[PDB]
Amino acid sequence: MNTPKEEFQDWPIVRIAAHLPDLIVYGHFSPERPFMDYFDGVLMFVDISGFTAMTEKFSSAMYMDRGAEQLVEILNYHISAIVEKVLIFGGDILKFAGDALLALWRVERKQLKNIITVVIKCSLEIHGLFLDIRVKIGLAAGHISMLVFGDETHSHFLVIGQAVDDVRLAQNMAQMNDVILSPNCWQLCDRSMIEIESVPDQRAVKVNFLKPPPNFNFDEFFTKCTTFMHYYPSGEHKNLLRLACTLKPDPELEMSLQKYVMESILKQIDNKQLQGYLSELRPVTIVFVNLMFEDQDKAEEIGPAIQDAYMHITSVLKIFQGQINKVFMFDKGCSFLCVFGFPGEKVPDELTHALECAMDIFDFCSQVHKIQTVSIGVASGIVFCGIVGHTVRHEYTVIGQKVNLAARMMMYYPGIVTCDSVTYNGSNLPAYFFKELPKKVMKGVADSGPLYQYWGRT
Amino acid sequence: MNTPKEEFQDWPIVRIAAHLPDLIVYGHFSPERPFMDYFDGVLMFVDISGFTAMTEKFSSAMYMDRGAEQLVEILNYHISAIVEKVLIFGGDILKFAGDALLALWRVERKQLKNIITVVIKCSLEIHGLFLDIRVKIGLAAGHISMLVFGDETHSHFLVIGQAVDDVRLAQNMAQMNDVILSPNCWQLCDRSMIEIESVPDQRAVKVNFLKPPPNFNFDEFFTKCTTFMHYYPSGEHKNLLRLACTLKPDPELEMSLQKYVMESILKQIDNKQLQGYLSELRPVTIVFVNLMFEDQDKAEEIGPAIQDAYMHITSVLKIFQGQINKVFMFDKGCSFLCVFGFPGEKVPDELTHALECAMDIFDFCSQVHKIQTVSIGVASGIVFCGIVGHTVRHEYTVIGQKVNLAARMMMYYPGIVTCDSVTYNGSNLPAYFFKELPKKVMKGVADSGPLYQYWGRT
Amino acid sequence: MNTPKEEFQDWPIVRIAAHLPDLIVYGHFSPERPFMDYFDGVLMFVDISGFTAMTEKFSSAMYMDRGAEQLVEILNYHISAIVEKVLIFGGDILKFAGDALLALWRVERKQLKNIITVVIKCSLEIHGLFLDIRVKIGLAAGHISMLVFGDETHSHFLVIGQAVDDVRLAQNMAQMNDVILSPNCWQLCDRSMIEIESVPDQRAVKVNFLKPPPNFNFDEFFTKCTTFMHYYPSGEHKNLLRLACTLKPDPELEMSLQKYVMESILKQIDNKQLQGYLSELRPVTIVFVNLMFEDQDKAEEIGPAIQDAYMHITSVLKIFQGQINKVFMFDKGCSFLCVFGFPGEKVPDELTHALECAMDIFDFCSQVHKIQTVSIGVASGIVFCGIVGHTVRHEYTVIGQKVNLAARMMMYYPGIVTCDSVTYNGSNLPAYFFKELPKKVMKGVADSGPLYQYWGRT
Ligand SMILES: [Ca+2]
Ligand SMILES: [Ca+2]
Ligand SMILES: [Ca+2]
Ligand SMILES: [Cl-]
Ligand SMILES: [Cl-]
Ligand SMILES: [Cl-]
Repeated sequence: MNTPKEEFQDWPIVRIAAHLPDLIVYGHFSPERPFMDYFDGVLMFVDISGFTAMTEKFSSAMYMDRGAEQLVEILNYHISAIVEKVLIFGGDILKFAGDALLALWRVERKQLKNIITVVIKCSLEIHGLFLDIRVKIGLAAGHISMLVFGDETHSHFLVIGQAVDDVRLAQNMAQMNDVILSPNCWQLCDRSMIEIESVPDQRAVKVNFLKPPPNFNFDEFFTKCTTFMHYYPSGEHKNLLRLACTLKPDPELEMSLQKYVMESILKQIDNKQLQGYLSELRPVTIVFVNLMFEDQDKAEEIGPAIQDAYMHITSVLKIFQGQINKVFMFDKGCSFLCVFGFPGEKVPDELTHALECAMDIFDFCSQVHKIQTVSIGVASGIVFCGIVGHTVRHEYTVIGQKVNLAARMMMYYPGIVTCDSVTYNGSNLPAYFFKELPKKVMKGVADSGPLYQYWGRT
Repeated sequence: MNTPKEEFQDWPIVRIAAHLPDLIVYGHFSPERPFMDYFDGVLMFVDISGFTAMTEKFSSAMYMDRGAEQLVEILNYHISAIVEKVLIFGGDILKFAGDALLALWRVERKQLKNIITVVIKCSLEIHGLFLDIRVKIGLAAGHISMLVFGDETHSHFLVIGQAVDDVRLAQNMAQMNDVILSPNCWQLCDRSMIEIESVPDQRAVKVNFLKPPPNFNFDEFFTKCTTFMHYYPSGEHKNLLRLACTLKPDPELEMSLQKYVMESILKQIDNKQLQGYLSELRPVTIVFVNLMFEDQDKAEEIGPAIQDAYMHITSVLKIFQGQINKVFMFDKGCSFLCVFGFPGEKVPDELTHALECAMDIFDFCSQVHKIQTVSIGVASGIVFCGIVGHTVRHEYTVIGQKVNLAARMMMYYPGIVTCDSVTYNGSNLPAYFFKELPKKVMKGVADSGPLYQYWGRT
Repeated sequence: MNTPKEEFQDWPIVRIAAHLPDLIVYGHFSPERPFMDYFDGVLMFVDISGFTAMTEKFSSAMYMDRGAEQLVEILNYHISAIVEKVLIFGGDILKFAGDALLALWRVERKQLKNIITVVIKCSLEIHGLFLDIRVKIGLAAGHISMLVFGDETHSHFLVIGQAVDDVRLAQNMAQMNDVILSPNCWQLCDRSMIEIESVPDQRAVKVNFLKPPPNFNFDEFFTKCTTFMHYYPSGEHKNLLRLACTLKPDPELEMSLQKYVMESILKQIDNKQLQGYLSELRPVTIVFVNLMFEDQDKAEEIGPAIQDAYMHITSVLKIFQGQINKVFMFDKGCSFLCVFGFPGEKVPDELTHALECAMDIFDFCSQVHKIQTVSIGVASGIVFCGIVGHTVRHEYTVIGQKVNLAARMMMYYPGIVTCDSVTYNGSNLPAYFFKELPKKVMKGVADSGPLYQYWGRT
């Protein structure tokens, strides 16, 4: 009696789960919104510098209109290698944002010290792998909260707390090629093994190298650590990068998971649209919304408010034809990266709509109870839109100088709605709806032409 | 000199052969129509209860318009596992009809007893594998005839005879989870090994278990049995589920095989249409045609008549824009499951056309010589249309409460054309073309609203 | 720590490189045009007789409109097997033209004798593999030049010299199933091992068999030969047919390589169009342009002129909506196989345009300096268009009786523009723009109806 080859089945649930971390795939929590969970772990925030520049170069004529295709190919080739290291070292990739990603090692408190060693080693091997591109890595460790928010058909999650703020601070300090530990990470780690240098004006520290003691064997140490890793592929599945590759059809589970994924990606998963379609360099408008709270580390304070804001944001975006691409803690608060002009959401009046949408969101969110300040940055231009990451773990994202510009506007001009000149000039709105603003020198930004506040009708 | 990896070639002929049993793939018989062949074998008829209900639930809002996708995924996940067992145990899947399939073990007469043991074991392992779904299995054994019928561009086959009637009777008696043997099967089997209980008012019997004798080893027994299995994958191809996976391009053979497959499936095979396209939950009209004969077991009596009827059915369907989905022996006769509204055959007046087509077919077939009675049931609603089965053996089929309703109408209201209320109400035809009928309690049917006879113009 | 399966990545650069020989993929030469390189090698020219006939038969009704699909499947099944032998024996397939291909073994001069043995053995194994189809093979050896020509967005290459003329002469003499050596090949080969018969009126010779000496072992001999093969897959990659299967994303390299591939193929590579789309049997017009030079073996004489002609040809084709399918040395000169009506280049007035384009090209090229004679043959009909070869090495090409007719017209009627009757009759041009020509008996051609010179306006 034969025992024939059992071919890999790439069921739709498996393709869906590629777009999500184990934190959600195997999370099985309440459908109530908001939902909050608390745990500890080590976070790794990995940034590839230079793709933003590259994006602008891939619109040039030398790319012969295959710029999007070339950009995603060279990006994924690099990012995939990083994704594999994170996964082999036992991490869960939580989210991709442009050419960066955030990974988590969730463990019990007693195991943070040893897991920190594992992550540092991971980081050094990644810093290893890496012709104009640098890798910067920030690490943090401690208490983490998760929030899930959304409505009956859409779900989103985010992580919150001091470790989340710390990992992003650590990463902003990294010079090209550094691995930086948060103060708390340094404080919890196995200092007898990890050799650091101080960072000026900073309690965070830079990793120089591992200094293992005499009888230390990393493979044996790693194996002990896998005891604590719930989803590490093992035994018969030790040849797989993710346990999620073995997920089996389950309509309840798939209904729950699909709510995290955008409709155009589900179309592609369901072989109702060609893959090529989602890799594009297209003119869009970014609307980058920031909500600042009294205490951005206290999930049960901020969770209700994010949900409240999300309910209004989503209904307004539906009307003005925009979409939430990503949400994360960023700029002392919760940020929504929204996009006008994604697959199948073209219009004329896109610019006007992005501006009217932004004002509406600003007025509403300004009044929701624990929101201290709202800031919104609007910028328009050619940006890369596509699926970034590894075959087994990837997400739809946007990369482009205008994406960064909108984020920087929202941070340097708090408490108002701002726009760039392309949006100002392009919009059908009268000039006295706007105010020309003082030019601020902005981190990471060369020369935006004039910037404007969208004052609205008075 | 290298000996490089020889990658699997999924030639078009191989993809075609996935839609057909070895009985046709390796049959090499005359292109003359009708063509009849005679042999012996054991038949297995496997039914998954509950998908029909599920279908109705997958149109609900909780499925967020991915109902078709979810339904086919969960169906195929289960059915594929059954298909693999049948194939590993040496059977040929002849046909899929909704969430059921029919499998054949064709052997010489002297080998029926031993092969019956093999099939029972197969059945018990399948009953094994199987959250609202039961598996019912009927087995029969004996003489079988095959008919091939069609025209210069389309071919169809069916099996006929007492064993075919018996396997369907056996399966209608199975309580959830039973394996039932036909009287003749019980009479030919190795009774010293097979422990049964009687079935009330019935000569068919229920399998309780296998009671192997002392030195009996199933693997060695199975291996002896493979001597008689012409196409069992072996040697270098023992890792494959079907020998058909090795078929090589042959234009003569492919011309012959493609005639069994519908044009929209050939389009997909030829990568001229996205796969997603054929899995749908769409409103259609089922026209379920039954031809009753004096003796439905005598192929050479009935074969000419089925061909005659097919020639007219197909020309009328072409005019009224319908398609034959499936043909089989069912309801004391030969049944054609026809569909109005399949990929690319949308229209308005679909309902009217289905009714005029049904009348035309009724008048013509009523006059063909050995056809004793014609019955036709017409029902309209949302039904699942798609490819069901395993990667290596699958077919296009329809599942839905309206499919069952049309079959039951055709059986409970013989000798006339009947329709449901959706069709009555929806049609552009005057009310006095119809007659409102007495409500009959029907096996498997809750509450069809009113039913009607399509009387026609008088 | 796991070491998980590293799945084959079929990056776009890899898919591009399938369409090109190692001579270009790993060539890294100047982007200047024309560019010329010089080396030595052995050439193999392999022709499958009979597909041209088959093409005409695959338009018949028995193919039920899947003629293109069937033709490409049966063609590729045969051609793929030849491609694998060439590759396993260490050759580089340079180009496909219809049902023929040209392969190169590039080596240093001292190694030609031994490599000739390898190629003969290859040829005999191929003649081995080969229901109406014969394989004819011609071999040549010696000095070879390569020319690359084109503009900022398109590139083409060709090989030139006596060995290139010889391999095509050798192949025209081969009777069904022969392997023929050029005079120079015979002169350089290891005559103590290769047993030949003379060919009447010819210095070229026919291979009867290999006569190895006593201690000769072909595997050991082949292994010694692999020392000289730069790109032979080895070690960890010994299971691959081409080293190109391992190419890694590199935007510079991909920009350079894509210029050789037509836009509709890049569309398919980029998953922006279904694969089925490019296999077609469609009515087109072939415009077969031949440039004759004083000395067609002297690349530095002829290279500038081919570039000059290409610059004008391409701009005129752009205007009249044609495309260069292929360029090669053929008919005592450089030939351009151009096509009117390829994917997405339909029009009415196609025939007129092909004729006005041909005249324009004739007038211009007639005046470029070292071009002695221009001849152009125009023929219209149903031809097969599609990707021919092996998964790892394949190209877009055209096969059809009208392709051959246009080539034969251009050779038998030199120095003028000629057209067939379909084109004459179909064109919107007045009859006195043409002259009816004397019927010539033409090699490989049954009965073209009348042929015409396109005289133009006087
Ligand atoms: Ca970045
Ligand atoms: Ca059923
Ligand atoms: Ca040829
Ligand atoms: Cl997050
Ligand atoms: Cl049947
Ligand atoms: Cl060439």
